[PDB]
Formats: sequence, C-alpha cells, structure tokens
Amino acid sequence: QSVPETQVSILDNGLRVASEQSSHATCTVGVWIDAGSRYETEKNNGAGYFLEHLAFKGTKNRPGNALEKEVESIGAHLNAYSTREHTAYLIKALSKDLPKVVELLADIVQNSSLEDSQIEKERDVILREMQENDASMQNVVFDYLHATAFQGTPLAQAVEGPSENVRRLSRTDLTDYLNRHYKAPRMVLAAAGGVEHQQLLDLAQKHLSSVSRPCRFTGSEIRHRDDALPLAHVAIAVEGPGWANPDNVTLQVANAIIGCQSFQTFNISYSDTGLLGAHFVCDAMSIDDMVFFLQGQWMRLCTSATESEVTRGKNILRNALVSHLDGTTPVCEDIGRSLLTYGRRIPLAEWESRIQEVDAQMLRDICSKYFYDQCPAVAGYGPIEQLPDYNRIRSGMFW
Amino acid sequence: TFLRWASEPEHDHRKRMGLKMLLMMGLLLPLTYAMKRHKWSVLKSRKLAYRPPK
Repeated sequence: QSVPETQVSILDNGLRVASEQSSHATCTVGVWIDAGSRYETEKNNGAGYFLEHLAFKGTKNRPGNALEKEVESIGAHLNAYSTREHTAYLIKALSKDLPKVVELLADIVQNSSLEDSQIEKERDVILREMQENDASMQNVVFDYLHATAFQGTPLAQAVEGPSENVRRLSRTDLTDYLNRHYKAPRMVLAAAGGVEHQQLLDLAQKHLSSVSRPCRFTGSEIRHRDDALPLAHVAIAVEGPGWANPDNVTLQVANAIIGCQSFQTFNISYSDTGLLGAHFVCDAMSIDDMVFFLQGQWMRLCTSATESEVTRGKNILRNALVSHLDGTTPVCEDIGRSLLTYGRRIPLAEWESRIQEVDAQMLRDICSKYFYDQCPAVAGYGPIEQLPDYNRIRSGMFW
Repeated sequence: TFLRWASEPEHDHRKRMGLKMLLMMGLLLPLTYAMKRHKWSVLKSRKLAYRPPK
C-alpha cells in the first residue's frame, strides 16, 4: 500500500505537531485539543460550545470579521467541532497557504478575543438554536442514551449544555475554560495532504510555540413519551470497551455483521468507556418487533457466528477505516484523533493485521463478553408505548 | 390416645409433612418475594417527570 507514514514531530510546549504528506494540492491543517464536555464541572457546561462559537469572531490581531475575511480571501474553508472529549479547529486550504493556515490557527487557539458584545449574540444564537435543536430527534435520543447511561458522571451532560448555563456565562468563565483546557501538551497540530513536515514544524516553532504548558456506565432507561410525533427513535447500548481497548476491532466486525427501519449501529468510544449499540426509528406499532429482531441478532453473533459472515464483516470494515486519500479533511481528522486518543497514528497496515487476525471464535467470545447478559441503556422518543420496559429488554439480552 | 390413634392413623406422619412443608415454604416464600421485588424494583424506582414544552 506504500502508505505515507505519519511523521509526527513534537514541540517544547508539546503541540506534538504531526503530518502526512500527500499529493493532493490542497491540505487540511487542524488543531485538536483534549477538551470537551467531560472536562466540564456542571458550572461551565456550555463553555466549550460557546467558545467554539466565539473563536471565529475576531482576535486581537483579527478584530471583527478579519479572521473570517482573510480565511475567506485565501479561499479556505474554516470549520470547528466539539465532542464530549475533543475539540477541533481545522482549515482546508491550498497547501501553499500553510504559512497563513497556521498563523491563523495560532490566533484561534491563543490570543483569541472574546468580545463581550459578541458573547451576547452567540449566547442568543446558541440558545435559540437549542430551542430548535429539539428538532433533531436523533441527537436528542443520543444525548439521553448518554444521560441515562452515564448518570451522575460528567459524561451524561451534553456538549451544548443546559440553556441555564448558556444564559449564565461570562467572559471570565470562558477565559478560564480557555486558559485551563487549552494546554500545549494536550494539543495536536495535524496536517494532511500537500504539506512538508519540516516546513510545518518550523511554522509551529514560529507560531503556536507560546501555548502554555471514575466514568461509569449505569444500566438504566429514559423514556420521553410524546405521542404527536410521527416516528419513534430508540437507542439501546451497552458499555463499549474504550478507545484503546484492542477488542474494539472485533466489535467493529460485529457491527459490520449487523450493518425495521434506519437500523444503524454505533460504537462510540471515550477514554476507557463507550456506548456500543443500535439506534432505530420505527412506527410505534413495530417498535417491539424491531427490538425482538435486534436482540436476536446480537445473540446470533454471540453463539452462532459464521466465518462467511465474519468475512463479510471484515471486508466492509476493510473498505472502511481507510482514511487514506479519502481526502485531506478526513485523514487529518483521523490523525487529529489518533494523536489525542492513542498517542500515535495507527497505520492502515496495522489495522489490516488486526482485522485479519479476527476469526469467528474470538468474535463470539468478545460479543459474549460485551453483549450477553448485560444491562443496557435504553432511550426512546416518540410514540413509544409499545416499546417494551426494562424487564423484557432485560430478558431479551439472553437466551 | 388410642381411640385418637384409630381416628387418624397418620397424626404423626401428617405432622412430619407439616414440618418439612413449613421449612420448604419458609425458604421459598422469602426468595420468591425477593424476586417479586427484583422484577418490581424497576418500576418502583421509575421516576416520572412532566416536561411540557412551554
């Protein structure tokens, strides 16, 4: 595969600058930060989201629309996102523009300016959208599959936070989150595409060299009944192994075996925890039959796998998790997480080796370890009266 | 005592059955109740909340 290895050179502050040169002419230079809603302490539950809104509204060097203007003029796309564990600010731009794609990113992580005036507006923006964020039923289901599964922990609370905090937030608080969770050893400068690693390392030395230097799963159930909705969304999960756990790969193959309606499957991983399960949307009348169907399948893998199907699963995984030339953005993203989670970029050859070592016996062993006789977390929203209660799903978790 | 004996040749035996019976129910009831309380705890802990969209 002649994979372009990801050369990662570290910095004094610890930016762990990394890179994976590629022929593509445009590149994606991003900053990842190990800071999410898991690091918030319920008094600043929307600080990362609201800082993610404020981060493009001007820094000392780029007051007002300067930031957006320049990153617009250069012709680059500026994006940012926040999860429960990671925050990313990345720019897709013509490689030659690295010089500015990097200096701009430096401002966004440090020297940022949180104009109180702007703060006011972003508050309104976040709040109002949240007032409508309820339209994204799936996100709702998935932010309760989190609340009821991680009750009492910082992993239950959402990325956006409760409207309460959103309204009650001030520059100083933000400043704290910014000055507390934006440390240089918890930061990765990732570059993918037409970039040279030595030039990127010199730019990180020139700019960004200033950056300062028991989660538990609770088998439970939340049922939001609202019978006026046309469709019902139900998510059932168990405790995922984690990000670093080796068995994650044998679980991905299991998901590739499974693949009523919109019956997706997810393996969300956080630092030594996670949610492994399925989300499906169905007319109310069929919710119970779906559930029965789904539980039977998990059970099928646990006791009755087949090399053929495993193969089907290994192959789909193989065509997946490539993140290679899939594009600068995706690749950079993967590197961004790989340096934050694993501490290194796992190459695709190692992924292929870990895929080909998976057989049917260890797949049903790992599935029995993680699915069989486990207490799930259930989150339902919509006409969910025929959704079975916890004893029936409890009993369907075993044969 | 004898006339009693004839009227119930199993006075003793019935009483042996009653002893073991007591013991058996004595172990089954508490346990069954416990289970009754496992499978009913789920509901007995259910917390309902009304959230009109308001």
